[PDB]
Formats: sequence, C-alpha cells, structure tokens
Amino acid sequence: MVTIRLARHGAKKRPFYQVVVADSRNARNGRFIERVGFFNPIASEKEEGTRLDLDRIAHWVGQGATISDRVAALIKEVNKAA
Amino acid sequence: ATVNQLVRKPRARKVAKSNVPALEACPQKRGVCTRVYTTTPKKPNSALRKVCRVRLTNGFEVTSYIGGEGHNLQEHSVILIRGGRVKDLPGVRYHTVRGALDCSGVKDRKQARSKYGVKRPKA
Amino acid sequence: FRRIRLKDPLKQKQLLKGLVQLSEEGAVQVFRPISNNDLIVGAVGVLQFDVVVARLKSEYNVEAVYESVNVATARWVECADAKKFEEFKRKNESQLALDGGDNLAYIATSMVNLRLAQERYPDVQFHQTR
Amino acid sequence: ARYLGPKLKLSRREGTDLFLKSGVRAIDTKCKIEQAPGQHGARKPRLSDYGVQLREKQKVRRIYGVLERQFRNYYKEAARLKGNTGENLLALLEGRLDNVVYRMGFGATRAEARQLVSHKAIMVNGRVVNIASYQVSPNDVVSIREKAKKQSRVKAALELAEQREKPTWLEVDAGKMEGTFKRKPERSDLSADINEHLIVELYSK
Amino acid sequence: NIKSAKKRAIQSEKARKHNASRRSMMRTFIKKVYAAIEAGDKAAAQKAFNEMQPIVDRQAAKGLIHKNKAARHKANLTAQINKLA
RNA sequence: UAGCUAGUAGGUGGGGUAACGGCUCACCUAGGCGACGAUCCCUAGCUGGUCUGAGAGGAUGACCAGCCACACUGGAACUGAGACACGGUCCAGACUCCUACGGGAGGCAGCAGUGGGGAAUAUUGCACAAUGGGCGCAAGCCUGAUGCAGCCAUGCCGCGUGUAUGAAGAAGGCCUUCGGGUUGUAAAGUACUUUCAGCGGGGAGGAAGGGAGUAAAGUUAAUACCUUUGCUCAUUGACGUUACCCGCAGAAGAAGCACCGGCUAACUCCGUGCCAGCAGCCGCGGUAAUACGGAGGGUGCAAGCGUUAAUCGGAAUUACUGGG
Repeated sequence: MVTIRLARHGAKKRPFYQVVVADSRNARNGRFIERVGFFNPIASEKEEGTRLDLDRIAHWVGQGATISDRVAALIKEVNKAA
Repeated sequence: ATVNQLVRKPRARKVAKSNVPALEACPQKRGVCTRVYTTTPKKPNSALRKVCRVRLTNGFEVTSYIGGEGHNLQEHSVILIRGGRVKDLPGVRYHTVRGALDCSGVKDRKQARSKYGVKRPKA
Repeated sequence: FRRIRLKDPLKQKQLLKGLVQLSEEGAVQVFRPISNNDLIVGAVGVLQFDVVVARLKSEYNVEAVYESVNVATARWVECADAKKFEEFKRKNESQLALDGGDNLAYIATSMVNLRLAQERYPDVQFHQTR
Repeated sequence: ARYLGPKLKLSRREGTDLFLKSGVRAIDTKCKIEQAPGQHGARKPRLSDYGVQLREKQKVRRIYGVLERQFRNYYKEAARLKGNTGENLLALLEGRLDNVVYRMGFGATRAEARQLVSHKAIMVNGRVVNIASYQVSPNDVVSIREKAKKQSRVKAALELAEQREKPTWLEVDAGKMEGTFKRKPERSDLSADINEHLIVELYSK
Repeated sequence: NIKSAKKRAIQSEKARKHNASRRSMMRTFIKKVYAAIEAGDKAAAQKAFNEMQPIVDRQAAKGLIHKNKAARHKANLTAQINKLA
C-alpha cells in the first residue's frame, strides 16, 4: 500500500519533515519512490515556509495513495482558492 | 614500462610487516611480566638497562624495556605494554606504561609527568 | 585489621569493584592508600572470615590470606570546609588515604598522630559516615 | 579560548606593535620594545624561511586574536572564495564582529571590544550577538542597546577613535553610537604592513 | 514460547487435515484418470474427466489451487484423452 | 591450487512451482568449464558513502540509508497473498531449572541489566505529548521504533575562570661580573562588571488533532441518521525544577597538559657521573649535561594536553599519470 507521509529528518529539537510517497511497510527514513515538496514546522514567517507540488500529489491520488492526517492538513493549508 | 607484463602479472604492492606484532592493531596489551633483570646494551653505550620478559595475555612472549627511575617488580605485578622500539636493546620492541597497573609511578618527578604517569605536584 | 595483598595477582578488578560494592556497608569500609597496594579491609568486628568466604563467588576469585600487620585506630573520617583543607592536603601529601565513597580521614597509625591532627585545627562541617 | 595573559610581551616578541596594549594612552615606550622579547633578547636568530612564516602567522594571529584551528578554518574559508586567497583571508579576518567594533572605536583595545561584545551590549540588525566569530554581512548596522549605552566605557575609548585613521569601509554616527557597515575592504587599505604571502606559503603544505 | 496469539498455531492444525484432505481427494480423482490412461478405455477416460473437472475447479476456487496448476492438469489431461481417442 | 564435472553439458517426454527453468524423474548423445585463472585454500557481508590525497589512487564502509543472510546448532513442513519464519510448530544434539520424578519449561546476534573476555564502551528510567506501524467506522488499546531523560571531555563548537588602572619597579624564588637583571602590571591596593554556576519569580514552541454543542450544503420520502466546512465551550506535554527573560548577593565557585640540542616554538643554575637515566631519527650522560633528575624562566595548545594503535599524504620508496 502506497501512502504520502512525513519522514522526520533534522536534528534533535530541530525537526524538519519530508513529505514523500512511499510504501507503508518501508521505514520512515527508508526507501521511497520519489520526493515531492517539504514541510518545516519551525518555519515561522520568513522568505519560505512550505513548498508543495500539487501536480504529482494529484497524480498519486489518481493512483490510489492514502493521504495521512498531517499531509491532508498540508493540503488544507495549500488551498485551491486561498 | 612493458605494459603487457603488467597485463599478465599486475604490479603487486609490498605488504610491509608492522614493527610491533600487537595482534590486529591494538593500542596496548596486558601481560604477566616475568624475568626482571638488567641488560647491557650494544657497543657505544656501556650501561645497565632494566628489562622484563612479558608473557602477554594472547600467548606472545615479548620483552619490554622498563623505563623510569626505580620500580617494584619481582616476577609478578601485571603491567601495561605499549609499542615502540627502543634502539638500544636489540630484541626489545616495546615500552612499559607507568601510572598504569601494578608498577607504580616514578618517585619525585615534576617535569614530563603525563609520560611516566606521575601526578601533578600536590604541594 | 590487616590488608589486601592479592595472591594470584591477575585480574585485580574483581576486588577493585566488588569490594567497593561491600565498602558502602556498615560492616566493611575499604581504605585505599596512595601507594596503590596494601588496601585495608575495614572491620568493626573481629571475624573477617565473612569477606574471605565472600571472595569465592561468581565475581570474586582472589584469595588474600591473612597475616599480622599493625594499623591501629579506626581512621576518624573528616572532610573540612573549603579553602582550609587544601594546605592540609599540601603539607603531608604522602599521608593521605582514599576511603570507600571518596573520603580522606587522616591516616591512623597511632594516637599521637591524631593528637597532632587535633593540634592542626581542622574546622569542619562534620559528618561521621559511620 | 582567550589568551588573557601578557598582552604586552607579545608585541616585544613580534617586534612590531600588535595594538594589544593600545589604551587611552599613546605609544608607551615602557617595555623596551624591539630589543627585549624575553631573557635572551640580545640574541640575533638565524631567521629562516619557516621561521619568518611562523612569525608572520603568529603576528597576524595575535593581531586578530584568532587561535590556530579557527585560523585554519578561516584559511579553508579563504581558499574557497573568488579572486585570490590572500585578499579573501584578510577580508574574512576583517569580517569578524569584534574587529568591526574595534574599528568603530567602541572600546580601546581588542580584548575590551571582545568583552563589550560578549556582555550583551553590541547589537547588529536588532539581534544581539555575544560571540565575536559572527561573520559580518555587507550592508548591516551595528549599535549598542539602550540598557548598556554609554556607561563611560564606550565614551573615553571613543576619543581614541579620534586619533585613528578612521577607515573608509565603515561609518560611525558618534552621536548615538550607531555604526554602519559597507562594502568589503580593499587589500591596499588595511594596515599596509602585514604579509599574507607567508601565511599562504605556510598553509600550502 | 508463551504467546497470546498461539491460536493461529492450532487453527492451522485445524487446517492441515481438512484442506489437505480435500487436496488428497482431488489428486486421487486425478490419479483415477491416470488409471484410464493405463486402461485404454476412452469412454471411461471421458467419464473420469467429467467427474474430476468440477471438483478440481472448486478446489481452484477455494484458494488452495491458484487456477494455473489445475489449468495445467485440465490442459495436459485433455491432450492425453483426445490423443488416446 | 592445473585440471574440474556424472544430474555433469544439452535435447525429447512426464511431474512440479504464483512463473521460464535438470526444479525434479524415464530415454538419447558426450558434452560443459579453463591460462581473458576452471576446481581447491584463506579472508570478507555488499553498496551509496567515510578519511586522506591537487588529481589519479590507497585503506575503510562504525553511526544514516537500500539489499542480502541469521535468530543456541542442524533439518523439515503447515497456516498465511507474502515465512520454508527473532519473541510460530515438530524432530535430533548441547546447556540451565522444576518434578509428586510419570514428564516438562527455556533460548536477550531486542530494549535494559549480569558473568567471562578485553586496554576499551552506558540506565534493570519516563510516555504514546508528536511521527510511524498493527486493529477498530470512530472513540479508544499496544509500540524498549520513536520523542526524550541519566552517565562517559569519546569527537566538534562556543563561553568563562575577570576588566581598566596600579612602582616601592614591595616580599619570596632563580641567575650574577653580586653593579644588577628576571619572575613582573605579574601580585598587593583602588574603581567597575557578573557572561557561566547558586537561589527566587514569569515563561513560549515542539499541538496537528480528537470530544460535546450549533448553523449551512449534500444524501434521502424525511427538517431523522451519516459525510464535509465554518463556528461556540472544555481541553490533550514525558521532556519540564524546559529554551528564553527579570531580580538578589558577592571576583565571589571554576586552568590545566606537553616541550625547551637539531628536525620543530623556547635558556640558565644545582645534584649525580658511560651509574642512575632519556629517546620518533641524528643520539647524550666517562666530575663544567642548553639532551637524566630538581629549581627558575620561556614557548605551544587549551577543558583539554601528551603517549600508544590504525589509514592516507609526504612516498615518483610499487612509477597507469609517475622508476630503472
């Protein structure tokens, strides 16, 4: 089963997640098909806080990927009319 | 030159042996340390150098040079062995670590005290 | 009472650890002199056959048969307040002895040395540890 | 980290004035300069190539207050930049925060400037920095916060700033102690005496 | 080892007879057709093939056979019974 | 290590595998590999990568990540889509334990922790607060993965151990041609400051969600149920006596280690006397030791400093770049 999920990179007390498409049986930092965008939870207001390419995400939705709760919250953050 | 000879038989790098056969690259070894006696050196020295034949814990029979001024060794008192040739005693390729196990440090030393294991002058 | 002189001197670490395990107890308090040999077993009783039988365990393999060596009176434990016990360590630096729990009593060979120690005036926030 | 010792013996050792003991007072002549680095100052050394390279390195290090590993890191940051290595190394040494505070006149000596940076007084772009290893970016503004402004230690030491060259690449306001950083310094502007070529030849091996 | 989920062991014991017993009767029907191959009677071979076909397809339906083993049986056994006839 | 192979090499036919397949059996031929290293012995998890090196190369691949193999040893099958299976089954062997002695229990190369080995390596800690995995519609449950906490200067980085002023150029130590110099603005004294520790108070962020209630749009016969979105309330932190900020007091609690003949940064005096001893190489010590030991001073690094062990460079002393 494919899924779109965060990967938990960064340092101790310095999180930096990687939204990525991967199988559920693989590891969190393990093998992935391809990466699309990123998220930084400590990215308070500066030049860039979140990049997220919606084309490949819509392509993986067209394939059957299960979106997790944080990635769905990022989809509701990157709104089509906002 | 003559590259076809290198095609048949490649240029084999010499594997030089180590100066201290210390069983797969370890810093120190711990031995039984018997046979405490003095050894007169080679020709331009004319001295009496203290030495000990150290039966190591891996089966090897090495002989390490006893450094420092005075020691408490008598056929016993397990010590620590470090590498390095002595260039004064042929057959001796090792040194004794002072401040280590049972051989105590050198009495009344102030300068060069990390080597030979002497503490800081307390007074 | 007497000493530790470590017959079969291989692997001292079972007594450098396992008797320090017994040094926190009320019966046994191990005393370490500076010269790194001749470690004193503390006994408040007389029969030290308890520790000698206890030296035949899974992590206890050294014998240390006893003899007669005279060290007299109890090593009165004292750790004085700062800036003042430093020169007390400095003047007789060959006359200290580590204890079980990193203490330094004075050294006890006779009553006259304890009288000289009381003459030396070690003002102390006193704790007995006994 | 810091030397915190005989900062006057070092200028006698190098011979040139390292500006460690600058102070409110002028050129002292109170330590018998150029003729007594120590006990055996009457000896004339052989002074070889590695000797003059090491003396030049120690001279630049005790001018700028940088330790050996940190200066090797500055050389690694100098060899990677554009232009040439020797100009880049002195630009990186000038880009230290304490050197900028020293050129502004906010403190008599360099150690006093380092202490002024360290004890929560020097603030650049509204962000306080205590460690002197901050790489000063171009087009910044350095000042002193209001809770640490003019407790006389900046004041009389500013008068020494009236006796210095007052270089071109930085401007001080001198009414509210608000400096202004500008473009990077040219090689033909900073002190005109120190030799980067011996440092390059030393760290090339 | 002591485990709360040891039920999957003995239930597989509950499997290892029954499903295999079905497999057992399956292959015996197949072997019956081989008896017709040793008999030479094409009518008995056709009757045995018609007897073994729906039960081996039912065994292919219940997850025991991946409907390519039993397909191979139907293929080569049909080839034998129309080569003999 | 110069011959190896007999299910061996290939073909036909039967069976078997989720599937080609000597994968497995019946028949036929004598083929197949090999000096461009077949078979045999030793060693070794492989790789992205790490270190060094201008590059080419050399060792390594420990931590992060992918694959493979293993679960006290060997073998075997079942369930299951996926195991011929770490915390599943059986059999045979070794080792601990119980027995009422008829018979059974066990496999830390999991997290912790222990014996032994070794020079060498940690706590029998907190919680699902967040991520992920399993089940459930959901709420909720488990998670020694994880998020952390404790120890170890093991490695890197930063800060401090005061700053300015201060000559009688004090006392003491060392040297001396006993004139004086050195330690030395160093210390004492005076004026400020308290970074970091101690104490007392505020205090984020890692927090998204989930629960209850209300409104609107879908759905439907249905303003009932259910999905979704605004909106109201009570809220969810092991870290945590948190990061960070303010206040109290007092320079107050905080500096060692190597070297000093050359290589390579730095000099004298005293004590032995080819004895004690140092040493990485040239080497010193035989009664005037800049090389041993002690005193003073200087140099270098710095909460680290020396020694030992390993890799690379220098070493073009493995020369493919680049030797004879």
